Amino acid sequence: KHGLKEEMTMKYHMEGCVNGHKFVITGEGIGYPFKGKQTINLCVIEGGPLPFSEDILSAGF
Amino acid sequence: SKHGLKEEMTMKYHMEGCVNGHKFVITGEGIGYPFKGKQTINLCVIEGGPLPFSEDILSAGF
Amino acid sequence: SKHGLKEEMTMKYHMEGCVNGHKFVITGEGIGYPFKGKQTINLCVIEGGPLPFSEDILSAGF
Amino acid sequence: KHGLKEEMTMKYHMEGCVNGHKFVITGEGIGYPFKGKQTINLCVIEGGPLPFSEDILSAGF
Amino acid sequence: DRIFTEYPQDIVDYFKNSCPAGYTWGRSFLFEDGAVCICNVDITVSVKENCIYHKSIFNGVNFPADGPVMKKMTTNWEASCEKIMPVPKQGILKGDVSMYLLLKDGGRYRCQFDTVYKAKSVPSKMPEWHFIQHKLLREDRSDAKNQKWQLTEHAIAFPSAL
Amino acid sequence: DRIFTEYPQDIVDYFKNSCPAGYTWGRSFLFEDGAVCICNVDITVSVKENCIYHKSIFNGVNFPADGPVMKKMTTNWEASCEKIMPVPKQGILKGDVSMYLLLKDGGRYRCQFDTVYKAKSVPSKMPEWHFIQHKLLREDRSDAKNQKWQLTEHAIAFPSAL
Amino acid sequence: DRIFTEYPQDIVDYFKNSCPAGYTWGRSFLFEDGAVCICNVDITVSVKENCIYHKSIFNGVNFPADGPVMKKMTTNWEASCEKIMPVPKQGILKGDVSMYLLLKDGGRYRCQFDTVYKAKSVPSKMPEWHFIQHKLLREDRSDAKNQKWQLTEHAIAFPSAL
Amino acid sequence: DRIFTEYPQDIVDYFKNSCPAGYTWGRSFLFEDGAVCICNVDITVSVKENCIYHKSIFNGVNFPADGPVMKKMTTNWEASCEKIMPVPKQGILKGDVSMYLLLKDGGRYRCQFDTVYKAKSVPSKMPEWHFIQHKLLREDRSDAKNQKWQLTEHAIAFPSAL
Repeated sequence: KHGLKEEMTMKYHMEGCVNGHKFVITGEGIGYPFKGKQTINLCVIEGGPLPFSEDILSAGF
Repeated sequence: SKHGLKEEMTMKYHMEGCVNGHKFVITGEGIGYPFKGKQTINLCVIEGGPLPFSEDILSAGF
Repeated sequence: SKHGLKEEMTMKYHMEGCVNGHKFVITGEGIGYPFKGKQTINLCVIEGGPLPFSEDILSAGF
Repeated sequence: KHGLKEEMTMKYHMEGCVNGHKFVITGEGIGYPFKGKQTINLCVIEGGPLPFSEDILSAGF
Repeated sequence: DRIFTEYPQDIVDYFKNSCPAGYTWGRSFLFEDGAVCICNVDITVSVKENCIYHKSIFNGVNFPADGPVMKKMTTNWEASCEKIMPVPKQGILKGDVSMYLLLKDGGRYRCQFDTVYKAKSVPSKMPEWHFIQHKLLREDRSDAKNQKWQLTEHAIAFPSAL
Repeated sequence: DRIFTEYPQDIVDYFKNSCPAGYTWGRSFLFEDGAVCICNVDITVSVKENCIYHKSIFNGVNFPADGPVMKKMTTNWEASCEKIMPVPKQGILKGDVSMYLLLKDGGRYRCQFDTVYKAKSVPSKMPEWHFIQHKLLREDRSDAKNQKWQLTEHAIAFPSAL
Repeated sequence: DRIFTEYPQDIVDYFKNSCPAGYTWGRSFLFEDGAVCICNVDITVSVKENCIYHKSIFNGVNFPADGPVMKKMTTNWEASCEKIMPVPKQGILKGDVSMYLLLKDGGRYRCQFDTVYKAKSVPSKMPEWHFIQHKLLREDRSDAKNQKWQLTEHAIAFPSAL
Repeated sequence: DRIFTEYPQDIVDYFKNSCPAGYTWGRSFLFEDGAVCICNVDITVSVKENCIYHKSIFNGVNFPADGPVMKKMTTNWEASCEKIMPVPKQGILKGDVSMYLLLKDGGRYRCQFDTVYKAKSVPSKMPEWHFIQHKLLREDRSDAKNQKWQLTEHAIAFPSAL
């Protein structure tokens, strides 16, 4: 319904700049839109390693 | 112990205040059920009425 | 007119307060030059001393 | 002194996104670093016309 | 008064535990139109009277003349969900809830609450952080001779739902 | 992505309803120590692939050099309760949640989220204000070559409990 | 007290004009560590005594136990520059200054001030917005029997410098 | 660009001193109606060209749809007084200024700027806290084809006047 199934695949592309440090991150995931559950693996493709905690980005994907 | 608490209890209220420089005094009486989390209080403005502002801002004060 | 003002004047101060629930009372006397923008005041804690907090937070109060 | 003269030329390149609208702006200017005066002309090269007031960007260049 | 909170078995009741001596609290109110209120409260139990005494100091500044408070455009606070966190070394709790005042037009008037709850005696046992949901309704009973009104409040404390 | 939220039948699911075309949001982050982040996201459903695309811009400034973020002192976001309110005439939603980042010392670090959820399609049904409860965990799985980590979420929409 | 402000010819003195009846003001204090103070003041001139009476209500909550205020780590406010703006229809002024408390270690403790100045009678003439620069110094004169101290304040009102 | 600031001889000019290599800054904007903008800038001096290069990223969210920004109700920033403080151990500066945008109705719209000025070179001399006064005017010169406008600034650094 509305293009969604019970299991679905996800894709993330973040362009950012924190405290002047420019970075890029991509990730893939699996999630159950009706169980309100999702699990994503992220990998920094530019600006690795990050000069800040990974936590501030979590709600960003 | 019971920390001096009952299922049904009584409550009294004295509020002294000033809001946009307008001074006021409110007292109240109430009945409450501490373990059920239910209170009902009645308030009377005894000095500085009628309040130039909404009673709603004081509700979380009492 | 002169709005009841002089070059040299006197000032008196009553502060009633509560800070982190600690109640206190301060009065003061001062000398001032309203047109020069210069005041000098002396304050005494008369109830609730010694203050558990810094006097600095009250300075802009008086 | 420190690479500055009394008259100097300036160049601006802003990449932005306001309220989901993506835009790009460039500008040139003339300024007197010792007189604390500067005058800049800006031109939107992407996302013209802007859906918001020009004022919010002023301190951005 | 967080004595009037239904607590489950699984969460320590700091407030009932503070009795009969009782607790004090300070709260800041930050309204979205830049008004600021402060409230201090002292709560004691009279075990002789089965009566909970509330002494309250409430102060407010910078309510805009033609804003919803000085224009009496409020009806009620919307039901809320406050977060309650223990401050481990100070033996006290902190309370944070974003509150909304319903306007008669159908609008919404935001006010940030940040409270500090202090038992009069060192609690032997502190709660872990939790929620308390609140529903608080008012009814003006004002007559020509007096300004009066009624409040009802229903509070329940919850842990994290998952 | 607020599509990964279990909605009960009686609360209108704005996010799932927006699909597959999807929706956009902007969020401000205000940290207790003055840092400010903004995030913009574009979520679109390719039904061909059975896949959800996220395109995010993320900017932040004025994190103190020796702060817990720059020094990486953070373990996880504490479990939260977000307030989702409708915006009646604009056909959009507004997130308001107070968030805590747990410091490895056992303390907290506060951030205010203010989100605007805005569907690409003009929506038929608008939800009534309700709550969403989230639990978000992180595990770093960094190797010699790349920096990588896993996230897991669980979100459930609720009405007031009273 | 903004009666003790040196005003130039070119700017209307709202404060001296309010005398001898006088003016009232409310101020919010927002400290960067989340403490919040409120101050109301009533100022009257006794023309008989050549004495300016100050009646002051001051309240504060949520000063952290191990922060610079409850630990007495302050020495003085840093010299400031307040902006004074007329509210045309209300016949009142608003005052905004970001204030800094110097710590003994050499540090800095920020507090936002937002004031409202109200003459007791409708001013016939209102100022245009301006600045007032302030220098305010304290000297503790406390003895064993009493807590006492001295303040000196020097204020001058300026227009825009360019 | 804080290089276009007249500095007197007795205040250390951090910005001109940073040149020609230049400096970077980040700024948060907090508007009274909840919108939040961030800006990052990289200023470099090509001495070959006698020219100053600016590279800016600018992001902002949650401007109300019918707000003065989205509806273009703004004429100019009101003239201001910024407080530039050093950060002793990090060799950087911190801007703090309260800004007003004049509405075409004759009213105001407030924004808080918090800037971090950070030179590319480790600086020899650090300034003492001082003030900068700015006047910034805008003229729209939009035609049929492109959207264009002119800005003019004037900034002067000052110590306290007392």
